[PDB]
Amino acid sequence: QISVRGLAGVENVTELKKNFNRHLHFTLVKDRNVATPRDYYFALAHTVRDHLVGRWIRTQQHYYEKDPKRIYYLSLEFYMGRTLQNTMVNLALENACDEATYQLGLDMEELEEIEEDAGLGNGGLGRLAACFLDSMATLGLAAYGYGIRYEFGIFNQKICGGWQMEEADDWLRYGNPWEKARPEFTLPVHFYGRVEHTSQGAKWVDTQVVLAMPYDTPVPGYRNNVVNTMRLWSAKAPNDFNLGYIQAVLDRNLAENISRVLYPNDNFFEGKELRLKQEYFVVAATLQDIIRRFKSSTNFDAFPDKVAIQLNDTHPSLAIPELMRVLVDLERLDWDKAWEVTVKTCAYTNHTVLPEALERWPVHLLETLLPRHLQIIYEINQRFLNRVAAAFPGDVDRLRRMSLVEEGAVKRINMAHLCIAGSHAVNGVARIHSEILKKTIFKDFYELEPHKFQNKTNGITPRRWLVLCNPGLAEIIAERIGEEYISDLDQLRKLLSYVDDEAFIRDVAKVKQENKLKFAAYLEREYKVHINPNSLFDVQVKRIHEYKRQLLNCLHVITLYNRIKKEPNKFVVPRTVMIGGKAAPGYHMAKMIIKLITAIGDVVNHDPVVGDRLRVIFLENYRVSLAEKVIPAADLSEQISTAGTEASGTGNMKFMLNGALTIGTMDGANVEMAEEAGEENFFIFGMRVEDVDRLDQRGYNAQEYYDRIPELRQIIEQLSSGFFSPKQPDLFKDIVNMLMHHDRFKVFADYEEYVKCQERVSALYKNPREWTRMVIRNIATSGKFSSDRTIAQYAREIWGVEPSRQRLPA
Amino acid sequence: QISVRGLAGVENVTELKKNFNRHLHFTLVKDRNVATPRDYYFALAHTVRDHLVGRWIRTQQHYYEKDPKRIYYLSLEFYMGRTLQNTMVNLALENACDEATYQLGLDMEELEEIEEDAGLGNGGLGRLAACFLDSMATLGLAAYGYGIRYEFGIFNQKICGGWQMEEADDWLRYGNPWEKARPEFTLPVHFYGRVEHTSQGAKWVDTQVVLAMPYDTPVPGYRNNVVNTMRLWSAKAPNDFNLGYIQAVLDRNLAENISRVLYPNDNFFEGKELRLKQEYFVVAATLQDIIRRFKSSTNFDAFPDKVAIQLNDTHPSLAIPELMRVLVDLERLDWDKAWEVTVKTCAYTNHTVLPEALERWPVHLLETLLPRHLQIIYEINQRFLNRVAAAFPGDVDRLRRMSLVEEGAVKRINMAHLCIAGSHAVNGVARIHSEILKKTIFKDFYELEPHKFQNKTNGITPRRWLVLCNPGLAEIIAERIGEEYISDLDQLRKLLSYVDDEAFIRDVAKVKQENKLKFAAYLEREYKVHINPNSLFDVQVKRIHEYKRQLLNCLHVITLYNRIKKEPNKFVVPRTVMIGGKAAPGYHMAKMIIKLITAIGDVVNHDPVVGDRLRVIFLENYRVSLAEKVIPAADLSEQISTAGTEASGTGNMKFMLNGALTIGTMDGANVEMAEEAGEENFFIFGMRVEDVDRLDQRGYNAQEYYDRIPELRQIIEQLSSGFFSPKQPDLFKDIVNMLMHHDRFKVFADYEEYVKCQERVSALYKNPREWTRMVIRNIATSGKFSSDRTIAQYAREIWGVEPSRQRLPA
Ligand SMILES: OC[C@H]1O[C@@H](NC(=S)N/N=C/c2cccc(Br)c2)[C@H](O)[C@@H](O)[C@@H]1O
Ligand SMILES: OC[C@H]1O[C@@H](NC(=S)N/N=C/c2cccc(Br)c2)[C@H](O)[C@@H](O)[C@@H]1O
Ligand SMILES: OC[C@H]1O[C@@H](NC(=S)N/N=C/c2cccc(Br)c2)[C@H](O)[C@@H](O)[C@@H]1O
Ligand SMILES: OC[C@H]1O[C@@H](NC(=S)N/N=C/c2cccc(Br)c2)[C@H](O)[C@@H](O)[C@@H]1O
Repeated sequence: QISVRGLAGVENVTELKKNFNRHLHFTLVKDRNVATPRDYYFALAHTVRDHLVGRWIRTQQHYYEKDPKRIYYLSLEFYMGRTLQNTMVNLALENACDEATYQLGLDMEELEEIEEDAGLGNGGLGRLAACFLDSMATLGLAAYGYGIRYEFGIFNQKICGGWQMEEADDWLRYGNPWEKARPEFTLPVHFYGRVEHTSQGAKWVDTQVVLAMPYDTPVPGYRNNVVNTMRLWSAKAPNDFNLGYIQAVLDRNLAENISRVLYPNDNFFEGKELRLKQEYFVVAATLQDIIRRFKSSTNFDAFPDKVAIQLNDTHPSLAIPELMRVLVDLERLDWDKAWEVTVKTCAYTNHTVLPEALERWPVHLLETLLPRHLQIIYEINQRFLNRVAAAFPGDVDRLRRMSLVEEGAVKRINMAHLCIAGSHAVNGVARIHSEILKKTIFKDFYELEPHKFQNKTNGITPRRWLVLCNPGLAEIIAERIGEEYISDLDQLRKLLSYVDDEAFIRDVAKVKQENKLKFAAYLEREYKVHINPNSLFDVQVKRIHEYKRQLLNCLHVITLYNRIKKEPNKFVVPRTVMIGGKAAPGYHMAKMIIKLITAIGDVVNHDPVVGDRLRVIFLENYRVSLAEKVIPAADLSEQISTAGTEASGTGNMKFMLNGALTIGTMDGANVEMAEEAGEENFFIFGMRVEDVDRLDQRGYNAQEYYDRIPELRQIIEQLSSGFFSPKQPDLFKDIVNMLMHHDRFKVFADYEEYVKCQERVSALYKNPREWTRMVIRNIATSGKFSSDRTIAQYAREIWGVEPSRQRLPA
Repeated sequence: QISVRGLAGVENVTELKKNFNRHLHFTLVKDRNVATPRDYYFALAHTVRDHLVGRWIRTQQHYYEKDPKRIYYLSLEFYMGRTLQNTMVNLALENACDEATYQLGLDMEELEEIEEDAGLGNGGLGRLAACFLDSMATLGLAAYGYGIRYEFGIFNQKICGGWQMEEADDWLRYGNPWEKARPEFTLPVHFYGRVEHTSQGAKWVDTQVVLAMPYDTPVPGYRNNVVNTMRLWSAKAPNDFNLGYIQAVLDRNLAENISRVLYPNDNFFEGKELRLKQEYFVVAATLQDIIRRFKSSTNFDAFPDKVAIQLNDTHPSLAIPELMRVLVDLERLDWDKAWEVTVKTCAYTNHTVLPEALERWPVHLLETLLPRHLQIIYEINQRFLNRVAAAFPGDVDRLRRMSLVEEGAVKRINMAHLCIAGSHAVNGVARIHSEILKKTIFKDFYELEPHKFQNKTNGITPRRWLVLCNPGLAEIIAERIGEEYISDLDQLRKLLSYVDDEAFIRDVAKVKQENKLKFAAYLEREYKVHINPNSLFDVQVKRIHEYKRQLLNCLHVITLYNRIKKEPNKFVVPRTVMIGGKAAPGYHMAKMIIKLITAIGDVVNHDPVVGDRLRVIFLENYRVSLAEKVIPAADLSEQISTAGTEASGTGNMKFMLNGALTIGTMDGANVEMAEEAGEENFFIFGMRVEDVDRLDQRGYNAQEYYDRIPELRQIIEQLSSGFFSPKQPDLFKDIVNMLMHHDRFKVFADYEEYVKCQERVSALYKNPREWTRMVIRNIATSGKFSSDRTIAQYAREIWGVEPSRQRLPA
């Protein structure tokens, strides 16, 4: 059908058809009379993955032969989504499989909807890891993703009576064709026990053993025949475990609970023992695998030349004392040499500045669970603090501020301080975020070691986030500038010379309209909801948090509603306002916000006077597969975090690439996006970081805004009186209370300027040609935000390796 | 190499080789440089199972077309063992695969040793189910085995310091190639709740739901292209289960524990709730599957013409009230019609007379777990007791004796009484066992309904138990009489005309010697134990129980030892005495017996005066795969249960078929074996059932034997004084106490006659030619004990179906 999806040759289609039927028969044990769509999906999945094996075996063979420096990306989250379409794309098989399935009498898109998301992450941090793996393979890097194979990923969100309900994400129910169990590489991990001191150093004894069983998943590069590995560990009890008899067998569950479920808290910290076990489990198993592979290349001086370990936030921070443990206790290196090796091997990426999101483990937990690691941490702290003392003599408060050990009610280890001490590089994820680290939360560490601190602005993969999810847009671009931009996104700049091209303008606008039509149909079919596809699609999708200010969006929505009821026969640009995202199960306020959104929809969507001019939809169960649908259909991207709170954002980049305009604050990567497109092509509003600081010194008084803005006053009184909750009049008292008295994120302070800026959006949308030309200027400048650029920067400035766009032989 | 293993054609070997390499590459993701023997086994397993698919799909297709009466064999145990070699045999692929693997540079026998036993049973009852499935497929019956997919089967037995240790049998660790998950046929099973009465009958409400997920395993007939199904249910939690959040996900384990582990008690009863849940789980899921299949053929009158349900002991006895429940409550049939349907559908096989092995469930358990089923049981009891009252007016004690409800300390349901009431046929498993049922434990029921009571003498499959495990013997037989006996074992009679054939005698004796050489080498290699292959192989293998009298064997061993120390320079026929079997984890006495055996070995095997004339070996971890090795190597089969206690035995039949002679009592199937071979060709000793009865009336006094047999006295005093336990002098006080004062099984009463009869064994073994001629007379008469005969009798006399040896098209 379309060019970018590859060739549909005669021998290929024929071969795919026969292998499809082979798998349906031999692998699935079905015939065409009993098979359901699910069987058909599986036959296809097996037919496609067969094409990976040769490339996978020789890629791994190649790294053994050439022995390059290895990159290990350690994360507790890999938010992969679906794998079938992504594999076809990177292997140039999409059109061939479309044809083969068509000829078999099947619709391939229908089959793709059957695959479950691999939802092994929460949000931005997890999806970043997924985009990164794709870019690392596309760039020919010898990279491995290491993590945990959670039996249950992020929960499926059901909305019941306007309230979020959680249900288990049993994603392995039907089996996962995209994994290969490797029980032969099972490794032991130790917990509890005690430390014995002898003539020849410390020994960790009387431990409980849990087994780590690896599952390998292939990561194909873009049309370069490179297939990298993501290795996920699963927890297994050893066979003498607890070994009245029945109970001993049943208690095996305890050990295997380590890998059972993903913790659904993002940007918040909970000191639970099970979570600490997960963190150590992944670190301990991964490091033995690393060392094993290194020895199969005595001399650990060369270790940092052959190994890089990237820590995705502080979650795998135990890698630092664990590497020390192995080097000191098991390999018998002296402390100083072990430490030199550790520091040069490790690097740390920070993903937030929110205080409550920082990991500070109680000392008594580490004491019981990991007694040797606590000892090593104390020793690291001592030697680090002596360095501080020597650089800043007499500065006693600096010493307590920089200590890895935090004194107080309970003693805690600050895992972020550990990471900075034990890494040769520390980076933030957007320029403003990286500067904030140097100036505020890690100021003391920056003064001690300025050379460690870097920026690596986030990116998204243009394969999943353009080619895969928006084929129409990828095709009209390809027609004009060719296909090379897919793995070199800077080439999109060449589209600037098409901003006055009338055919292109018409094509860009047509692609959007078709995406909107397709999505409006999806909503009617799978969710029985009616929307006007002519309206402006105003979308905010991301995890529910107070700092992301879904509430500010709510206030705007209520303003438009109130203005309509005021002047019903006045003209307004119609909108479909879509908000989606999951709330963390214990986050009460976030759950109330979801309830508010649905409650506004109940009033707005059934007011006859409004008509189809305003619609408020809550998008249930937001996740990667839903993002791939809603993002290409959006006109307006809401990126309205309070300045200084969103480290980067990546959602923002997805919308930019897919032809939506952005309303947002000067926060995280928004700053760099506006800088790339030109501020005139962006809807910037609200306080900058400096304005926020000024307001804090002075003291934020919400009352002041309530007193001076009558439209804001009206909204508050409607919330309070029960306008949006007639049966439960005081349902939203908590939200009003928080807004009026306890608002950390200054919702009222940006209200006026936000509503105003939203009027300017409406104004531009009235002029289709001028809307579309600004869109073209956004897409054309989105090249910087490809994760290929990000990864090339990591490679050169942190890991010390050269990316390569060269093909491996097929 | 040998004829019975099929043809090794040029196109077959070539095709097998290429499919092997395809699987190693595409399925296992390996090349020949990284593959281990385990990978090679898996490539082979996949290559072989590919040959089943076509036959499996068309067999099942055929039953849908022709719609024959369906047989459902319900068991909580299926002791399958290994599957690779059995599949090759039934598909005539053995020689072809041997050649293909040889040419690939691999030894197939080495690869076969890699497969784990499917140990989903305890002993005789579980192995009977496995032999039965094989015979049902070989005989063209539309039969299904239904059971539970235990995650952990029977434990692996380790011997430590002479003591049994148990470890988890993690048989699914590397994955099972012989199963196909069928998550699309998942069914709900209900527990707990309460009964509501309405205008339109009772309703079972407020239940907890557990999901049952089926796994299908293929059961290939012998060279007839028939492939039947064994469907095993796995327990899964529903997705809203318990749905703080983390714990709700972790508590899913509770539901899934239902299918976690096989209960390791045989011939003993433990009233544990988890065991009751297993029994209902398999029954409830199986019956919905049965009814579903029946409706896909309103009119339940035809139900018994299209369905037979065989209950393997009382473990799936809940099928009776469950069928009633569905018919009465859900389909709205009247009680009397529902009951008529139930009775004509069900049949019950009894496997023991030991009182402590009978299932008697406390009423309060059924009350809480299955409230509706208790109600139905009471109603069944009432209507049954009215029938008894009417047939035997005024006989009030008969009424309490026959009641399904047992009064006392706790009220119990006698599940055996339930089975007899709700089945059209009740059968024992050997002629003497079936007579004992009619005369003693079920006498009252036999008087009420004599027509229900039948015999079905047990059998063993000659495929696994001759062709597979003893190819050498199968070949020398085939040379003389052809191959047709494999599926018609009565043909072995033709061997009688070869009893004076000098070539045959030499061949029979040679096969045995090679089996003994092979096994003696196995012991040295895998267990570092040295034995003389020239000695008589005296073997007792079976689960450890007091009724099986491993202790009597022990006493004989000690007698031989003491006689040697008495007259060291006298000649005695050398023996290797091998005893093996697992003890139930909570059975203290059985564990002491194992300890005794090893303790005798410690003394005997290191006495220089004994030399290699006497050796006592405990065979660790006895199981199906070990049986396939030790049985063809045995000269003497020990079948020495106290008369009236072993319902049938099947081990006995295995030894008969493979060229060992039998020392045993007139118990279970021994009676019929001796009858077939002629009593002169059997070593019969000891009390018959009648003698046991006489002794009980009189009162068994062990002291009397101790007083009058000096050799017995010596043994007891050695046990007591600490001769066999120097460091722990009183270690065996319990055993001596039990023998002297509390022996239910009258070990002393058979001692004299046993020792005497053992002298006669030694005498015959001194004459190789005459030993071998008697052996030939045993093998030649073992035809009756094929499970093909047993199953044909079930088919005609219970199920009402005709067996067929006709081939399905290939
Ligand atoms: O879903 C069924 C099962 O599939 C198995 N895969 C097996 S046998 N071969 N894969 C081969 C293969 C080939 C290419 C790519 C990948 Br990616 C895997 C996995 O080991 C199981 O964990 C899984 O449950
Ligand atoms: O860099 C990628 C993205 O990372 C996100 N960080 C996230 S999801 N941290 N989660 C932290 C977290 C997760 C689980 C538990 C705990 Br305790 C903290 C940032 O908020 C985005 O601005 C950024 O674009
Ligand atoms: O061991 C790996 C996995 O294999 C799978 N088998 C699959 S995908 N095809 N089988 C096809 C097939 C064909 C012929 C016979 C049989 Br018998 C199965 C099972 O569903 C899993 O439970 C198991 O863990
Ligand atoms: O018919 C086959 C064989 O069956 C055996 N019965 C067995 S294993 N019953 N197990 C009963 C049992 C099992 C588990 C729990 C409980 Br509570 C009882 C007989 O003992 C043999 O004589 C006979 O040859």
